[PDB]
Amino acid sequence: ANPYERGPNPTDALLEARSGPFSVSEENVSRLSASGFGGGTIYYPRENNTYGAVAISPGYTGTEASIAWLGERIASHGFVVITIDTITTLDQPDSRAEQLNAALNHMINRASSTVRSRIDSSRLAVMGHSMGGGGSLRLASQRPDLKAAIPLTPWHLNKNWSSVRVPTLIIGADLDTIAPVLTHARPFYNSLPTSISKAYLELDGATHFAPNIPNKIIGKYSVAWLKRFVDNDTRYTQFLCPGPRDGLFGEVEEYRSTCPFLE
Repeated sequence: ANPYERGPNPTDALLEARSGPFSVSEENVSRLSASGFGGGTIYYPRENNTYGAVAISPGYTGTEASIAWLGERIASHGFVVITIDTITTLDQPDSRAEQLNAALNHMINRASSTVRSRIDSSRLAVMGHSMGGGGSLRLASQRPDLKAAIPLTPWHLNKNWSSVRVPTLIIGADLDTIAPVLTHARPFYNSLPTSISKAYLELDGATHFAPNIPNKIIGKYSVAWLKRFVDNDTRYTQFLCPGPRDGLFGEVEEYRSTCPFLE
């Protein structure tokens, strides 16, 4: 038995629903209380248990409102999730990496006892939009103990992520003009090692802002990746391997992976 399995055996409907099977509560993190980031919102399952924890960063000029839906959706599948504001809206990716790390340490050490009692501090993940996604790659390269990273339409001047040893799903947007996939997402994916669990999902008919509103594909595969790697939950491998169908008449523009993933 894997002790980290939470919730029912998954279906496409379970992952495409607007909410997961867990009811969620929220805790505000004031900018005054936040050490090393700008505050945020913690979403957590009401059901008392331990869960993996996830920190999510917005991008340049972005606020926590740009990523709130995804914190709430992921928490509803059995995770403790913090959506942050950064110290300033103009912070660069490597500053965002430090703020992600600070947000993980906040959830583990400084949130309410209601939140801290629901966290398995050994099972952590990071995500982010745009510069936030660049920050996710940077922190993942520094912290091989993270269980997953999910950069969403990532932006970073560093193209070489050969040092990353964390299971990483990069989601790109085909029509992205801010972080074009030819110069950001695809080079990032191609530089990740062939020896890690990794995937690249390029959305069809998507701008750079696709992650900022509820999106069935982003929510399905984000949750499947977190389940597979944060919870070691091999019930979710079915969604990732061989993964969504791509090209002409597909669900996505492109999907690449290193399937099969080691257990």
